[PDB]
Amino acid sequence: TTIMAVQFDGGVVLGADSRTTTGSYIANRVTDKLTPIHDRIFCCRSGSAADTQAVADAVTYQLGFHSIELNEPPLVHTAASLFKEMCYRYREDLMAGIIIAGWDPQEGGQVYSVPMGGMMVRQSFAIGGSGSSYIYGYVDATYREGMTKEECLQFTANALALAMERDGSSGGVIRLAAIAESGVERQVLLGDQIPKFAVATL
Amino acid sequence: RFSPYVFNGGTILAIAGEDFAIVASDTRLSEGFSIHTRDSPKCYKLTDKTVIGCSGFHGDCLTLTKIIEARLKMYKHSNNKAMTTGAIAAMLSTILYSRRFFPYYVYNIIGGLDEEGKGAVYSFDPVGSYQRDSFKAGGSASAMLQPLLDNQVGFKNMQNVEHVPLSLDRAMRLVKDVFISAAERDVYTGDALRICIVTKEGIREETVSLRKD
Amino acid sequence: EYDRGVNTFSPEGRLFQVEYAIEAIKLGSTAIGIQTSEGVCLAVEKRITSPLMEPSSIEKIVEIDAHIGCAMSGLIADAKTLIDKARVETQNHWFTYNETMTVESVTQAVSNLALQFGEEDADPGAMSRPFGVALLFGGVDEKGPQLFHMDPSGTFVQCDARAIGSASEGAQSSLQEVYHKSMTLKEAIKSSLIILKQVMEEKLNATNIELATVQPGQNFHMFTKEELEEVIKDI
Amino acid sequence: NQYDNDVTVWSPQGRIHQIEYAMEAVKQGSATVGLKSKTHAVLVALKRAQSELAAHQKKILHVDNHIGISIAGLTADARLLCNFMRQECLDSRFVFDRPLPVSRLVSLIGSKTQIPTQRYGRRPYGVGLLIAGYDDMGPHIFQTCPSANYFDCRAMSIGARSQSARTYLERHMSEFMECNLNELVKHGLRALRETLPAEQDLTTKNVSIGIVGKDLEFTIYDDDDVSPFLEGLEERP
Amino acid sequence: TTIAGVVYKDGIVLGADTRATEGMVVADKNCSKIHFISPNIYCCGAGTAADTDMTTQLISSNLELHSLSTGRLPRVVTANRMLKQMLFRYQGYIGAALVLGGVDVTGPHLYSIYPHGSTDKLPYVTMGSGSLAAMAVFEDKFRPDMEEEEAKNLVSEAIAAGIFNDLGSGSNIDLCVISKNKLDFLRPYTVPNKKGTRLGRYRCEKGTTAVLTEKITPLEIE
Amino acid sequence: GYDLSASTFSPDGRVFQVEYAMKAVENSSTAIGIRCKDGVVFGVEKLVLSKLYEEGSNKRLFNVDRHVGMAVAGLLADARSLADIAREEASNFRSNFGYNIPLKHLADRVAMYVHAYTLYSAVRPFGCSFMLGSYSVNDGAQLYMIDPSGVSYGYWGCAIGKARQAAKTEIEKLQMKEMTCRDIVKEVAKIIYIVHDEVKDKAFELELSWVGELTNGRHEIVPKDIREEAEKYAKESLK
Amino acid sequence: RGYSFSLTTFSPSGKLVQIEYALAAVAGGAPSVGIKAANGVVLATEKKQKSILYDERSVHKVEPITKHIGLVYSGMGPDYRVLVHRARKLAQQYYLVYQEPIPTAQLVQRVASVMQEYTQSGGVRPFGVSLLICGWNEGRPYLFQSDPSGAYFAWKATAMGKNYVNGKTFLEKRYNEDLELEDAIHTAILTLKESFEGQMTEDNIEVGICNEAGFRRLTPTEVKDYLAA
Amino acid sequence: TQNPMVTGTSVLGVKFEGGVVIAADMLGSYGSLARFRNISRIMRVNNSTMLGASGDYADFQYLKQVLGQMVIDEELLGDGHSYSPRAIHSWLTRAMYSRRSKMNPLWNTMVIGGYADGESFLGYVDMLGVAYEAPSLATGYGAYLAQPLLREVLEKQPVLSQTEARDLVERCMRVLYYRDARSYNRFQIATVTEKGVEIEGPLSTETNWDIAHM
Amino acid sequence: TTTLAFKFRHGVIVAADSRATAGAYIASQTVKKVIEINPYLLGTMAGGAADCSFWERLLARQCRIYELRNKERISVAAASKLLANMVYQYKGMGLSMGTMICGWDKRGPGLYYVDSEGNRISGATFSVGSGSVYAYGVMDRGYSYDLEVEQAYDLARRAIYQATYRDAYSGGAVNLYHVREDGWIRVSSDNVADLHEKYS
Repeated sequence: TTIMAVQFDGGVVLGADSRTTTGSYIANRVTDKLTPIHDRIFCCRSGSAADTQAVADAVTYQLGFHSIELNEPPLVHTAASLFKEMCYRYREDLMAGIIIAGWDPQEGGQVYSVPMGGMMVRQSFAIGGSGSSYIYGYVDATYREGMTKEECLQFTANALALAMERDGSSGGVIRLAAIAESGVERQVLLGDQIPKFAVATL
Repeated sequence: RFSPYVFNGGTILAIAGEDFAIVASDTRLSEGFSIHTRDSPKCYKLTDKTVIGCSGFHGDCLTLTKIIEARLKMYKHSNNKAMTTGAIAAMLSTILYSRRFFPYYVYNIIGGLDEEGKGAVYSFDPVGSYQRDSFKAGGSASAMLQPLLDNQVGFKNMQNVEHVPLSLDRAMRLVKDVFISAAERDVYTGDALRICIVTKEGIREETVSLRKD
Repeated sequence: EYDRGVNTFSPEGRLFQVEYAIEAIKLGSTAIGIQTSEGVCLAVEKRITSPLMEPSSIEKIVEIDAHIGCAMSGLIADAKTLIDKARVETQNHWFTYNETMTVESVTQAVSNLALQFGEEDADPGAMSRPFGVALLFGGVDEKGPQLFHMDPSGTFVQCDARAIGSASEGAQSSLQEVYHKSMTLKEAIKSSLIILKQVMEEKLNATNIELATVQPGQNFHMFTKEELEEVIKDI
Repeated sequence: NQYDNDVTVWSPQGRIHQIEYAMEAVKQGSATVGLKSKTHAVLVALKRAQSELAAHQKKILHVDNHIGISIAGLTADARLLCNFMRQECLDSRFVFDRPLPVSRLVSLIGSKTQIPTQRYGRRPYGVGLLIAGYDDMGPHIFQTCPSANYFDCRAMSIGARSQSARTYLERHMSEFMECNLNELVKHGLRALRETLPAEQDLTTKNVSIGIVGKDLEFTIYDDDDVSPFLEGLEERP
Repeated sequence: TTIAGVVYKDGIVLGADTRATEGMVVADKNCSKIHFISPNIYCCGAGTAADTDMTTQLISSNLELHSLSTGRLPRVVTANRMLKQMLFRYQGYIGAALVLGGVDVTGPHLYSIYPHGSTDKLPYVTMGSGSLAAMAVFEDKFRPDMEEEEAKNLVSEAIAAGIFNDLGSGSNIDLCVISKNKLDFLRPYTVPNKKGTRLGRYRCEKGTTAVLTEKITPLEIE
Repeated sequence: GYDLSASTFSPDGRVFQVEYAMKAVENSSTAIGIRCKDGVVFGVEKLVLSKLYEEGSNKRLFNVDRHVGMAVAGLLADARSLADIAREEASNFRSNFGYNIPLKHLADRVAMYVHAYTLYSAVRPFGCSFMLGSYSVNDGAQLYMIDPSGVSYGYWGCAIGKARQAAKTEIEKLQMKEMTCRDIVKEVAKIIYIVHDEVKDKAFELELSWVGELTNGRHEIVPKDIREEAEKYAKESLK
Repeated sequence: RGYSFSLTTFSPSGKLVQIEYALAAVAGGAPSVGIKAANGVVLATEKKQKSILYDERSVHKVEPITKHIGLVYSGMGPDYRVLVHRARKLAQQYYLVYQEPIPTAQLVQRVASVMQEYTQSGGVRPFGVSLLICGWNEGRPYLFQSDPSGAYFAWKATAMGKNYVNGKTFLEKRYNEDLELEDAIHTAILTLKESFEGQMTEDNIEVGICNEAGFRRLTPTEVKDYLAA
Repeated sequence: TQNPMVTGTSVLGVKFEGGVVIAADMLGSYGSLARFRNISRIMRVNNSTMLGASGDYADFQYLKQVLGQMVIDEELLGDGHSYSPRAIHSWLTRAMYSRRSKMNPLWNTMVIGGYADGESFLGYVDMLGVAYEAPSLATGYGAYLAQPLLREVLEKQPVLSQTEARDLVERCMRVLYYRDARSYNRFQIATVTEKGVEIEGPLSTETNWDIAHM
Repeated sequence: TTTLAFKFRHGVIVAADSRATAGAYIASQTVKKVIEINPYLLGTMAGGAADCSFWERLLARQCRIYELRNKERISVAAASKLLANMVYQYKGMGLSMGTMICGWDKRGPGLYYVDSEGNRISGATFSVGSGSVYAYGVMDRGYSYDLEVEQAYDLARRAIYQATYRDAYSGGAVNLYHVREDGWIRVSSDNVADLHEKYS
């Protein structure tokens, strides 16, 4: 799988492939790996789908309870810390690589990466999954400070397309989410909508 | 995969006499083929009349000396007296055997004066079997050290020689010489040599350099 | 009465329960101990209920260890539990430290059981009342001959000579009149038996008493009938 | 009548009679005194004898090399609490390899002592302590009650007739701070003397002194070893 | 085995085979792999059959309680959540691979649940050894917003493909049709394969078998 | 006989045990807390029952966390217990959620812990009211006071103890909202000095604490220079 | 923790006073009626509300335990609600074990065992309710009554709550074993009408039947059509 | 952590006249992949203490929050007592040994440095609970590479200055960037002294690479 | 190691070598394998010296407790049963233990061989350790219940001697013991070098 997030001024953008493989077999070719933990907070799931869904639902539960208790919107650092505590307590049991993303008033758009092992780091852009390997170079090269929402969306789409082409485990369609003060606008790119990079020919 | 044990080296010696007990050790600490430090004495003072040396896994050594100091304090608080060397030894045997199925990989030596005033040396296995001896060596170079002491101190395999009782000066010179030789032909020992002698007056500590690796 | 629980303080602060236990011991049989350089002596009155009772069955003096023996007065059933723990404590001490537990340590350990009685959250199985018994631990150690009196309050204290039981007051007055540190074990035994003769309702004979002594050389030794007969004939 | 029995029962006046009754226990015990200077802290006790033949029932206990106590009240709860404190100091030295701070120790004591008084079927620890120790911040003297509230003191006395000692100490408090050890213990012994009956007088048998300092680890000077301190005492009317 | 499910315009169709195999030998020609969970929800099972049937029984119990407490019909997400939580707690040891589908107030819903606890909501799914052939049929001929009859034909064809191309699956096709209005459980919807007639009679006359001993014990009736 | 336990309503509907616990705090020396634009200030009339006791003994001001402070009345032992509860609640919050606990949530949690004790017969109600104060740049100053009953309310100014009423009057005539901590310290000192009764209470040692932007979010005791200045002003105004 | 001592104890007479007091409580409860007929069994009770503001459909006194079992109560609604919850759980445990619907007799035995458990356990009052349970098993109807004590009896017909002695006299007057379910419904409605103390209506009574089909509480329209008689 | 996932490489440390300095590269490596290139593997425990760790970074974060709460509580008491670096060293040693004895080890290897009571402290902790003090320290491949330089320098010169120690540390970090593959050019320096802990930003090693043209 | 015990008319005889080894390294040549559990019964070590010493010391405290409670000295069979039931709880957990509990009681001389495996067996001859196989031959050829005490001493010495001569992991000095109805006694602690001078 391939997941990707990037922070823009006033929000974040999330991107992920739509393929889950059991071995060399694609059980679901249209799965949604973007899970909303809350109205303005999202999660991108890599690794064991079971583990990720379980921790996602549990964190959603804990965070909704915390938010309704406080009567204030939750913080992305808080959500990521919950994920971190869970994945570190159960680091031996579950294999899960998470990248949490959302917006809050006080800190704005935030992206946190909770890889396997239960560590947590804020990142301007972060990628995960089997396919992330194949695009580390592309993101290290073409990233720019101060990108816009449209620019970050195109960046994410290009990266996920490259990873989808090269990696077998990632493919299908690209799911995108842009989170900001107003809300979340989700869009799905299929067919020609995916950026196409020409394969070499002799 | 995870190995909870590692051999941190170390060598320890203990000698007893009519009115003295000598305990000595190297100061080098080394994991693998790398030195960690050149000043880490293996010999700790438990009380006025007792010195303990520990060799092997340094973490177990640390926890053990900690536990012993704690239980000495507890004994004093309860019974209104300081522990004797044999009591320390028996308690240590129980402690070591408590974790038989996940042992302390540590070879210990107790050195002290008994209630009668004589020198005493108790030598422990890692699992808690303890035996009183007049002299004992422990650690990496115990095999190197024990034969010479059996020959000189014990007068074994020596024909028509006077079974003279050992004296302080001869004992000190002897331990210096044997640790010199063990530094010559053992890699784990060699940084320095701390000689912690216990006597009626108290404990004196002397130090002599050995050849660095 | 059930109006007040076990754990409560009088306005004076005396803790009704242990106070009641202390006055209950005054029902108990008399017992005397004396401390000397030669050794420590313990003596009691067996208080035979009827002649049919075998006197040898009554064991008011017991052996916690070779070097320690205690006498008891009051509820003997509680004393049984206390001496049980004292025994296992001495033997655990030997197991661990390869040496003899001293009298202060032993009576300190057994005294820790007292005042542990509690009803709310004490334990799955625990005492609901104080141990209504007084003890006279006596023995010899590195320090020397020693004697200790352990009340239900838990207050262990050293004492050169002490009398517990019903006639404690008069016995202690007589002991204060008699005692001197220079006294020997024979004179101490004689004085103890004389005082028991004074206080005991029945005429004193070898059957109705139990006597024991601990000296530095020997262990806990309980005087047999022949020895007791010799001593009382002397007295 | 109804309110006194239970510890979990507020009186209509806002008072728990049970803890007051427990304080009455420490108010009926062998008196003891606590004192400190810039460089030393002192504990003095009247060891109290059941009879002329009996020994005088020790009051002063080792807790650590740098801490000691002196009790007044139920000796059972006293030695229980002392075991707790010894375990606290021991686990401190085990984990951190440092002497435990006295303030943290008494905070732990206060918590442990507070848990009973709030629950049913349990009693206050009917004991009062004078805790004395030396830390990085210097000498300290702390007082405890069966009520878990504790105090930090320049000097304090508890037990029967301790008020005489308290007024003497309030009078002579100014001089104690700069006093040397012998003058300090002598002041404390005089204050203890005030508590005694006029007929009774201090002696080697009935006095126990506990001392801690910058170099001096905690030490109880017993009957034979207190004669140097009390030799200098002049007299009382 | 082979189980399949598909959503159509106003409902949901589930289909399955009936063969049950112990090793490489058939044990049941006509096993019912479709399990009642609620009047409006049904489940098809694969993998460890005991795990599937016990798990479905447990969830149907909990849903019966939940439903008759609420006074309203149970929802599909409820069953999916119960299932995935249990399966995750047991960490995949209970090998229940389930196709869960039903119609509720929000609409038709289909969930495919894997043993480790994962889940996917999908318009069509297949599970079992014949899942790949059934998926081929579906990826070919599936359309969104089909009618009941063409959906039934699609499921029958997918199950038939799993039958005639997998050893594990065979012997029959079952269909359960579910909609807001009705529920229809068609146990022998189709019989693609049947046993051929026995040409030779092997009937054994009385007395062909020896008996060493015999004991007859009558039963009192009424 | 309806007042022997907190698991028993009176016929009129009152639980008398908590009312008696409230009497307990009512017989304790006054403490006051005032919120202002830049932070919060606490002040305590710490009676010195004896000359022997050192300065800082029976301190009724606690730091339950670095960003929040506490001021209490009533039984100081129960106060210390609740301080331990507040500290561990804050620590668990930090460990789990990754940031400093909000004072509202903390007050709610300790209030539930308190209210748990008034329900059952096995335990008595806590004998202590207390005020919490903190400052966050986003939240701002916040002052909450908890009663023994478990009720928690926010206050612009709060008082607990014998002189709660008079202290509340003097606080009412203060206009805290515009004021800042540097003046509020002097004002609370004045209030403590006036409500203190020389006849009933022989002497007191003023205990003050604040938290706000000036501390950049760190509850701490007042420096002695300012404390002495405030005490001098209070004694001068007292006449 | 909770109290571990029984609150119910034998008096010198031998009577467990708390149980008879709970019986007096349910005797103060609302009328509830059940009649066993040839083809089915009916349960009925008044659903009288303090005011029009009360939403009748919000809560049902007649609750179904299974498809084929339902019960009604008189006395304390919350006690009834815990009991019905536990009964549903017990029936579903039976269903998980045996994969068949529970029999009415066994359900009654189990819930009565529960009601006994609260009688003898520590620090808990008895339940304040008496239940009527109805079911259809083995092509036979069933009607049972469980008291607060935990003692179950089987009745052809009975009444509970206020005026139960008079209502039972009425039933004994009018009950015939040959009755069909419709005439049974008529008799039950008449019995409730004896002690209703008001104008009866579709809302102020709740009715439920059990038959070969299963248990179901009649709709307001159905009870109105029956009330027409 | 039975098997580590995201690891940090060597941490250095050396004590000088009046303080201590430690250094660490800002890298977290996921199996030969420089995945996270901006992370602080150095911690500020208190004014007198700073900590640096190698190994599993998540375990280091756990220790961070635990030890932070510990020192926070010590500050809350306001009793005039603060945990010494050697006290934290002992506590950490016990924690690692306990986690080892439960066979659930924290895979980190730590370096505690501090200055208190006019005395400079520098101690090591291994995942197995091995602990010791020395004038200089190095973890990972640093033990093999850098520690020789520090030892030679310290042996010839027992006591160093702040500037000399800093130059030495930068030299060793250059060596590690050369001859260690799990290393990164960016690194932080943290120094403790009478003033307190002062952690510097990312710094460069300034390699030469003149060897290649030969 | 090697140990030896047999019953004859004038009590029980116990003999054992004094060597302790870790692998091929002789740590000690003066270890007391025989353990004086109490004045009236004693035991031996084979296998884990730590295991044997610890468990026999535990047996000793239990035996003293039994003596105090019942006012009668414990029997050998009971002691062996205590030890076996204790070690059986730790079966399969790696204990290496082998011992011979020896004493007198009302029945007579008592000898019982306990093992970590769980075996508990009485007998008139037993030998435990690496050299037991070499010991059994000499003892069996030289043993009779009608046997002088000095003859018993001699054959015990010679058995241990030959066991040491053949076995590498046994040696040092024989530590002979004699149990009599009053209590045990240590008769000799002869060194095998002196015995080699004697027997050759």
